[PDB]
Amino acid sequence: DETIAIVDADATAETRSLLSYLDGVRGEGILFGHHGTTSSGLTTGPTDGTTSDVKNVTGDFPAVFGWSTSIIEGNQRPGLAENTRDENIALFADYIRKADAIGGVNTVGAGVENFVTGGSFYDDTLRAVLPGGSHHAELVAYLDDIAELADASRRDDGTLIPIVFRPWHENAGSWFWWGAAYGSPGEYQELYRFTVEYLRDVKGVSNFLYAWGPGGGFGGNRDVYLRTYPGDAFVDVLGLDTYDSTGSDAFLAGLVADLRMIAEIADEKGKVSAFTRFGVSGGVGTNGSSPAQWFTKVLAAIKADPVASRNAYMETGENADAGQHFVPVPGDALLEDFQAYAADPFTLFASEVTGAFDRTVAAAPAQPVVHIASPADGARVASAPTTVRVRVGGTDVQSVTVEVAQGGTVVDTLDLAYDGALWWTAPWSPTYTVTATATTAAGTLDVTNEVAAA
Repeated sequence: DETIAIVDADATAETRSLLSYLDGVRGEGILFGHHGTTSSGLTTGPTDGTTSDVKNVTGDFPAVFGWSTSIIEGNQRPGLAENTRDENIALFADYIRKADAIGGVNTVGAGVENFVTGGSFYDDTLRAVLPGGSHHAELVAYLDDIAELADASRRDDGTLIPIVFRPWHENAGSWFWWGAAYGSPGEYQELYRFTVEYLRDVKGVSNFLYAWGPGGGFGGNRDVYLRTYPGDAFVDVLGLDTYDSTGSDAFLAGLVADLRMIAEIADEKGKVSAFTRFGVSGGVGTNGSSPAQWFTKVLAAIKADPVASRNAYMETGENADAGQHFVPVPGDALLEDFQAYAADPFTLFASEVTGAFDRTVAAAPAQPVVHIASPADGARVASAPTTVRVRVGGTDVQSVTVEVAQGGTVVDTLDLAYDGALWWTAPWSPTYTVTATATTAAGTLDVTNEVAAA
């Protein structure tokens, strides 16, 4: 008789099971993950989603199979540039099915590449993809494709395969902070929240768990770590991304402090924490480094701490080529150490994953939430009128009013109108604090955004 807080209160049985399993493993063993593990290999030859350098070097597949949404764009195998998005999606789904059949857990991340030059969201492109933005439609279409992938990731018997989905994280560099998100955390929060709401509430995705990791190297400082946190109603798995090539005592101490911190925050929230990304900076190949016994040193530091060890998985990077790869292969100096890392009883691989999906676990009722999607907290409004959008979720809503104040004086009062799909809205012609008050079946909910007018 188990009940858990899960972002999608309507998630499938297997999905709720997975979230329970990931919490339960914390401190008992840590699942080893590898990105594109059956799609890019140095020892596999041509890939088909059934073989892996990890299997060849350790004797087992990883417990976690990582993938990028980049595959849909055909910018990452098994995605092909020459393909229709629909067939890149079918391939993606096929490899996810194969991983599930192997016994692994799937994670899918959406990086922030599209938010730069060559990217399709390219316009301060964070502002651009939010509701009302010049590129909002691109975002929505990108999400539609993700919803398509979600629905296609089904076992032969039709069962949806649960996926740990990590929307909008930075792929550079060694600490992986998304500069735009730190620069405007309110806008990051609205982007993440919309992403969750569009997929869950608008598209009906029911096989996602939602991951968020803001980077790494926080010195265990919680307020820095939480700067871009989307909120308890929006995140299932709390992450941490840290690459290092020194193997130093100092680095290890810093890593342990952060791992303790995320486990502590997870525990307090009744959530799951995971070491979402780890690896040798620059990889362990030609263009990388071979810090001595780096894998077993990292693992021993984690194991030695009863709180830092409370982390569900740790995923390392893609094995692209000799110059850039993150799992050692024959010829690499770190091969033996990685094998030892893999043989350690604390690290879990595919054949050690059991009871992940067949648990009986009910969802706690969704928590009522109110947030102002536009203008986002800390944003700057450009034109008048601008549209105020408020999302009230998880309860029935009778009305929403907005009070606009400046200094401490109310300057405007707005009665919002439900748009029939997602938001309560009203025009606003500025101008500094924007407070939404929703009258609902769960009581009166409010939230305040602080914004600037041009």
